[PDB]
Amino acid sequence: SPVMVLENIEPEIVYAGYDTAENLLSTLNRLAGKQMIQVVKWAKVLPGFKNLPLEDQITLIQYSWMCLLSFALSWRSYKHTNSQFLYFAPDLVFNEEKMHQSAMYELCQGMHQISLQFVRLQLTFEEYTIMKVLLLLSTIPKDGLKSQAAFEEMRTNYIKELRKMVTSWQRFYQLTKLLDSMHDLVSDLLEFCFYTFRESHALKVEFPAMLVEIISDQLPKVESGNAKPLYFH
Ligand SMILES: CC(=O)[C@H]1CC[C@H]2[C@@H]3CCC4=CC(=O)CC[C@]4(C)[C@H]3CC[C@]12C
Repeated sequence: SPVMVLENIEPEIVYAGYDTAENLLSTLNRLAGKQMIQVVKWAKVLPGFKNLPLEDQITLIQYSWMCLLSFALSWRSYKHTNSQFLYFAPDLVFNEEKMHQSAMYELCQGMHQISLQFVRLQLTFEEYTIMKVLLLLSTIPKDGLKSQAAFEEMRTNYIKELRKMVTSWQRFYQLTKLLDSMHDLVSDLLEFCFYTFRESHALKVEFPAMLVEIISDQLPKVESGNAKPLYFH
């Protein structure tokens, strides 16, 4: 039973341990590193995904960590603030002022825009959950994965699970359209993230060992079009 397993393994609260732009960004990076810990424990108990060679699991996670965390940022903003603010952590909610101080003001707007989508679609917890798994399987290597045959079977099943959900019948295509749009939002998130990373030493913006670990060997798997985003439309 996919749905029941998905809600149970869903990670829980996590403090960021909370003011210039550099300190604000350093904080979110540390919070990111702490959230990626919950993402790793969550994925390892994920149906299907946990049976693919460990190499595919790690790769998929590195291609999609930004998706998963920002998408969650939305669920959280949706649930705790009716999408009115950015709920990164309990001790750190963002409003236009904050979004401004992080030197991240447009990027914030885009995420807040996803949240707004949630309240408008009246997104469901059951939908959210399956959708977060699909985001995990939203980007693959340009020429395919090791166990590609297995990958597609699993991905098709979760797509089927989302279908079982919505069955008005159009809501399906609405949620999968929303999923494709996430790609656009995350591609901008990463470009800015890749830049701050490259200048971290000069900008005084702290990045956790984990994020450094991921972003580092992610760039090579992306550059020269070595990555392939999967869309529904
Ligand atoms: C400083 C920086 O480049 C920013 C740009 C987009 C930002 C990320 C946006 C998505 C996100 C949501 C969270 O709830 C935790 C922190 C993260 C993972 C953010 C950490 C800081 C990033 C990587």
